[PDB]
Amino acid sequence: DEEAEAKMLEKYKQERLEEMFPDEVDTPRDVAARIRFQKYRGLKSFRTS
Amino acid sequence: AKKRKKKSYTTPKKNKHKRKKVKLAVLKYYKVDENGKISRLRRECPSDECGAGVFMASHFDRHYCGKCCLTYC
Amino acid sequence: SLARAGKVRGQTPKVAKQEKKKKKTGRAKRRMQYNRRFVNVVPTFGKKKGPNANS
Amino acid sequence: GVMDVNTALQEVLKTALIHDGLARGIREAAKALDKRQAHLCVLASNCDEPMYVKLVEALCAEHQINLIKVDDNKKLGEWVGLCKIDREGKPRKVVGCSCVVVKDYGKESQAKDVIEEYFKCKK
Amino acid sequence: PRVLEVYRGVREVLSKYRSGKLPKAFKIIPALSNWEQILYVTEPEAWTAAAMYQATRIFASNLKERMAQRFYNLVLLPRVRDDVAEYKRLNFHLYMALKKALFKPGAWFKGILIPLCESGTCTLREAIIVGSIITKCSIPVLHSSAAMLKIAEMEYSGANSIFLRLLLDKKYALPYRVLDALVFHFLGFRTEKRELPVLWHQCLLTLVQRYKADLATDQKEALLELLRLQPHPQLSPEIRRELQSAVPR
Amino acid sequence: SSVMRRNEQLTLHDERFE
Ligand SMILES: [Zn+2]
Repeated sequence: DEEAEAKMLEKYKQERLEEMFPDEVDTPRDVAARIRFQKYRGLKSFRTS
Repeated sequence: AKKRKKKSYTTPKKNKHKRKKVKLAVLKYYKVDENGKISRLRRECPSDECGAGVFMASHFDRHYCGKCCLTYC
Repeated sequence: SLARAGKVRGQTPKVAKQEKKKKKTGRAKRRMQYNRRFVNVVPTFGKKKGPNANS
Repeated sequence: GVMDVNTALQEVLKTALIHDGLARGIREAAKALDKRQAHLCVLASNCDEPMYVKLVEALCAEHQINLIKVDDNKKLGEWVGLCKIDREGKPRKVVGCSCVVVKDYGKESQAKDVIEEYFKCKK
Repeated sequence: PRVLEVYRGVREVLSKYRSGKLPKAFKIIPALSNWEQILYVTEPEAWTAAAMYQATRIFASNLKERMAQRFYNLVLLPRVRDDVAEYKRLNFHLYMALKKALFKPGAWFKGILIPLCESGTCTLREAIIVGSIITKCSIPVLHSSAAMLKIAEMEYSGANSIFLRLLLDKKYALPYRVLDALVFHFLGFRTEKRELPVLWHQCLLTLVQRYKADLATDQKEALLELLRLQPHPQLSPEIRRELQSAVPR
Repeated sequence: SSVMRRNEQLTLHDERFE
C-alpha cells in the first residue's frame, strides 16, 4: 500500500529533477559509457543534421 | 546564474577500523583475599614522577611502562 | 524548419506568487501616496533615488 | 546534630569541587587512593560486580579509609554534578559514578562537624 | 657537548621533515629539565608544518600545562601570525596543530587566545580562523566562561567581537557574573561616538537570541536604550523584537 | 565586579577564576 505512495513521491522527485534540469542523465561509473550509450549518436544541430 | 546538478554517487564508508573496547580492566590489577588482603599481580614502577600508581603491561617475557616508556628485559 | 510554438512560456520554471497583505484601495491609497512624497520628505542634495530605484 | 549526613555529604562534595579534590569513577579513584593523597571513599550499593565491592572494602581496610555506602550510582551522579544543565538547569546527561574518592576537604564548620560526628559514632 | 651533535642532527631532520616516525629524542623533550636550551638548539623557527604539528601533539600529550603554556606563547603563536600575514590563509598541518593544542584548553586559552586578543594587532583573518578553531572544538563550560569574562573585561577591538560571538555560539550555561560583565561591556558602548561594525551588532544579536531567558528588566531596558542610541537599519529591529518577545528566569 | 545582579532563582556552580 505504501509502496505505491513511495513510487508516487519518487515520480514527483523525478519530475522535479526533469524540469529544473531538462535531460541530464548521470554517467554510470560501473558500466562503461560506450556500452550503456551504445545506440546514442551525436548531432551537430537538432534541426539540420 | 546557471545551476549544477550535484551528481549523487554512492560509496560505502560505514566500515572503519576501531580498536576493541576493554570492559572492566580494573579486575586484573589486584587480587582480593577473603580476609581483605590485596595482592598486586603487576609490577609498580619506581619512576621519578609516576611512582606508586602505574602498573606494568605484561608482555610474553617482560613488563612495560605506559607513561615514561621504561625498558627492562 | 524551426517554428516552435510556445517554447518559452511552457519551458520557463513555474514560480507561484507570494501571499502578501491586501493593498489599501480608494481614498486610503491616495492618502498613503500623498504622505509618502510630500509629508515625510527626505533631504537629498541631488535627489538621485527614484521610488523603484534598486541597487 | 543539626543538619543531616546526606546534605553534609553534598556539601563536602561541593567544597571538593571548588578545591579540585575529587577522584571520580574507577581508575583515578583507585590509584590516587594508594598514593596516600586521598582521604575518603564512597561506593554505590547498586553494583553489577561483587568483587568490586570486595576490592573497595579491601582498599578501605588496608589504609584505614572510612567507607560510605550510597544506594544507587545515578543518584550519586546527581549529587556530584556529572550532568549537563540548561540555562534553567535541566540535566540531560545522566552518568552514574561508582567510586567517589575525597582527596581534599574545604574548611567547613557545619558539614565537617557532622561528618566527623558520624565517623566517631560509626567508629 | 656530545648531545649537541645529536640535537643538531635532529634539527637538520626537522628542517626537511614531511612525515614518518620522529627520532625518539624528540618524544622525550618535555621529560627534560633544561628543555628550553634543547628547544632553542632544535631551532623551532626553521621547523616544517607537519613537524610542528607533531611537536604540538607531543607537548600536549605529556601534561605539565605550564610548559605547554610557554611553548604556545613562545613558538606557536608567532609562527601562526607570520603564516597568516604571508599566505593570507592557514595551512592544514598548522590548523591541526591548533586543534591538538585545543586538546589542552587551559594552556591554549592563556597562551593563544588571550595574548592574541590582548596584543591589539590581531587582524580580521586571524580572528576568523582562530574563532572557527574554537568553534570546531568542544570546550569546558568553566574555561569558556572565564575566557568570556576576560574578553569582556579587556579593551575593545574589531577582532574581539568575533571571538565573543563565536563563544556565544557554543550556547552553554553562563555564570551570571559573566553576564553582568558583558552587559556592562555593551553598556560601555552606550555613549561611544565611534561607528560600530556589523560584527558587534551580530554579536549583540546572537546574545539576544540565546540569553534572553536570563535578562532582568533593568538591563533589558538598558539594552533597549543601547539600541535607541546606536541604531542599525536592519539588525536593530531584530534585536528589539527579540527583546520584546523574551520571558525572564 | 558590576552593579546589576542576577538576583533570583538559583546558582548551580560557584565558578573558579582565581
Ligand atoms: Zn610511557
